[PDB]
Amino acid sequence: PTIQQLVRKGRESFADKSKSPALNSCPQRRGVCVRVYTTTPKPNSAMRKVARVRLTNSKEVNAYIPGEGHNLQEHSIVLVRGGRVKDLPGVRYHIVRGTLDTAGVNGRTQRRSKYGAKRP
Amino acid sequence: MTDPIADYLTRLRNAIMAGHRVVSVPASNIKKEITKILFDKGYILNYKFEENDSQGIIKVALKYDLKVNAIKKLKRVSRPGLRKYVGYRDMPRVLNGLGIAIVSTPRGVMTDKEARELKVGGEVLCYVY
Amino acid sequence: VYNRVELKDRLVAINRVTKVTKGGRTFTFAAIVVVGNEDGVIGWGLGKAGEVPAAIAKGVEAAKKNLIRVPVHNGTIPHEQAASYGGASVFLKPATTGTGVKAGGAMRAVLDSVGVTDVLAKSKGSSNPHNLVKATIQALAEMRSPLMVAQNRGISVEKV
RNA sequence: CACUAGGGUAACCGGUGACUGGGGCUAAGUCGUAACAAGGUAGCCGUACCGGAAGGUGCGGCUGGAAC
RNA sequence: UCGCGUGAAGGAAGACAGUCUAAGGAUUGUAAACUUCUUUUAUACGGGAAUAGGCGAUACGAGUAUUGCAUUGAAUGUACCGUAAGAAACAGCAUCGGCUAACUCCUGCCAGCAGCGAUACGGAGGAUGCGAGCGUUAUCCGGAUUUAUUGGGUUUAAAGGGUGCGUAGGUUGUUCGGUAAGUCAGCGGUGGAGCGCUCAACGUUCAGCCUGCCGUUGAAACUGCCGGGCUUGAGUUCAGUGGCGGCAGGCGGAAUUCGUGGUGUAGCGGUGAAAUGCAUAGAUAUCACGAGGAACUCCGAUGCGAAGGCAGCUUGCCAUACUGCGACUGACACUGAAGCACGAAGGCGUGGGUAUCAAACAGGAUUAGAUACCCUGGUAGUCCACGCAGUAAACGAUGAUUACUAGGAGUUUGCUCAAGCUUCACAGCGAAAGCGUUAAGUAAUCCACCUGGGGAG
RNA sequence: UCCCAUUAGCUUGUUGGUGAGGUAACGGCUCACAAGGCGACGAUGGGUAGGGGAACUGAGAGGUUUAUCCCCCACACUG
Ligand SMILES: [K+]
Ligand SMILES: [K+]
Ligand SMILES: [K+]
Ligand SMILES: [K+]
Ligand SMILES: [Mg+2]
Ligand SMILES: [Mg+2]
Repeated sequence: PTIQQLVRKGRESFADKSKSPALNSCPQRRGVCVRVYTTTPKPNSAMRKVARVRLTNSKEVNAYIPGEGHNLQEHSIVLVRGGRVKDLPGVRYHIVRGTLDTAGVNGRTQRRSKYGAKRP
Repeated sequence: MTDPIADYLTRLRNAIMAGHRVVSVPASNIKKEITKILFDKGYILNYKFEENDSQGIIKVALKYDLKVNAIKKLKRVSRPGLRKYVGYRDMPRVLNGLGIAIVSTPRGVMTDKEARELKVGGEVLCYVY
Repeated sequence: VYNRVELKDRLVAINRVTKVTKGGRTFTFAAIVVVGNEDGVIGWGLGKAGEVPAAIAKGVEAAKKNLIRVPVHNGTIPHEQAASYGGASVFLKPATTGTGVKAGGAMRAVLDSVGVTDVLAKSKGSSNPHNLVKATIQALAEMRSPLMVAQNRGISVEKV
């Protein structure tokens, strides 16, 4: 545009959206397991364990449960962090293992800190 | 016309691109000063002023090597839509000192070298190299 | 561009270039090579052979055949220069003596093959290797030495 | 004089509601074949009328169309 | 965040793990054998942070002695025995990237991406980073030029308003003087080298920017303002040359529709083939008379208009264009957010008219079906006047103005020249197709618009 | 010295004059003629922020944010 056009109007800059809006600019939130169910991936064909959780920030979302073997159930207090799964539409949050009701993965000897397992 | 100095630079550039030997311009005082600066700085072969019934004509014979012109780029800086003013302490260097910038100053019209020598600033008309 | 017809070889990139035929897919092998002696002479070529070594050898031969002379002084450039070729644009500026080459990739390969030590280089177009190396060599070719500028203009004490 | 308290009408910001309609994604179960080749009636734009559905037809325009 | 330690020098290829019955990796790694203590422990000495009655005498300031005064606190530090003794995790090793064997699973799983579901999943052995930390999540910057003044674009990727007139605003040919608002200059005011931490983070001092604001002196090239000039831009006049430019009034022939009458009788019409339909209470065809509506063959591909658009003949009233003058005035110019005007077809309201064609609707065919394509009918509409409405592939998918830059082939008008009209084609531009004096080339002024796809105009 | 025109008119001590009172002090600060003033250089109305140096971060253009520190402002359950 011309210099006078820029003087009259100016330039407008948008705002980048946050990839985890339900956290409300927090690292982790606390919730209760409203529902525990299983979903199918959008060329994978697995059975991924998910929980619908109502967070304390007045919001309900879906959180994936990483690892093999979950002791969670309905109406369980869990810690929810960011991070999405590529081959699953919907879910965009993870459940921290080893915190609150969620227990660490049993029989883990590698990648222990990502699944909350102590040194054996 | 909107910018006669830009028109003069454009005429020179088009003649250089077309590979002509001479170029004619409707005369003006600041353009007479600019072509005098160019001739004494060694970018054109020679010039001539013809004062006719109109405002006058400037005829410029350009400088070619034994077929590359002596001028490579002309860039108008201070346009009517955005005027550029600078001092001697912040004057620019064109092509890292191998090119010139025509500057209008209260002491007259000269290049950036003479302007920095005389410690004066003004309008930056064009970059020439 | 002055043609100016031992230089080491640098492989910029290779490509898995395919073809579609009724029988199936036939695959070639392309490679961009730059030859230079770190002195002011740099050439570039494109080998298009079946095997990788054969493609590299053909590119080396083509780059040796097509050479130009780039005016340089010490390990820097006489002035700043911008040049665009295709969807790629390059900008080169002189820098301080203790700075080195500040760019990576095809730009770094071309500037190493030409031997320039201190340079500030920035790419403002695309990351295509062909157009990138061609734009960089065009920028180097459009570069004028102070002696060349003085010869074109007249006197050699113009900078004073 | 005004801090409140009281009635009433007017705004704005908000919840909920018998019932009633879009959109996105995942499944794809059903029904046809509208477009991509002259896609088997060249295609598209506007407008009007009419159909389970993609759509059809009338009038004007375009080639981002064949073929002559 | 910074610093230190978890030991230092020699010791051949133990036992136990892996991968191949031996060989290779762990591996000089362990085990003993020789020294050192930073640091931990037990003891002693233990700083620094603490500095603040006479004797001039101006009779009081002020300068000189003495006195106690440490929460931190066994705290720095110094010294003494007897000992390697008390002290290493976490991540990832298929590409981007540094780092590979074997067993599982063949869903369980993993992922930042190419994706694998394994030199990608889980374990075991080795490897590679970093290291008292290592990873995961959340937030903010740069690469991003992904808002582009520096520093992007709009033919076909997103992006030129349907077209003009015009208000505010932005820009301003040439020249002679004034002024000093912008601009420039001067003078004032104001706001790396050491030293100490045992080293370092960190403390601290001086050289060094103040380049932001204000005051006060000067300069006049350029922009602005004021006062005059010039004619090249712009406009007015005159002459010549136009034209499917607008509005309005008249005049026409061909075809075709209906009504009424001559001739005449076995079909006509339609289709790929048929049928629905008209027709012996008298068709098609053919000859007349009477009443009407709509469209303008040949010329006819070119010209005009701001765009939408404009084509039978003629007249009237308007507008407008192009070329020139030795006629005039003197920069009176360009663009233009708001606003206003015009604006194809279809559509709406009131009054006329109503021949052809024809949405909707009705019947006949083809198909598995045919809510279509084909055929026969057929009402709005199509026509006129006035008024609404304001849309289009309203397209050159390309805004207006000004100046400049190569050649070929045609064409119209004004006379070899200048306007216009379209396709090949230098330089240049472009991602390419391509554009190329009617630019999408080189430049300047203003306006409009774009910032991933759906949702969604 | 922030956004919104899917915020276009606002104000009636509001603008000015005379006089008086009041104040540490000028003044519609208050009290007894003319009528004005302010707005497309954004009045008015609505939403959201305490403001700077710092700090972080970009070659630069700059930008982000006031965690410790310093300067100014506002407040002390609500009037
Ligand atoms: K079809
Ligand atoms: K069709
Ligand atoms: K049209
Ligand atoms: K062409
Ligand atoms: Mg487009
Ligand atoms: Mg247009």
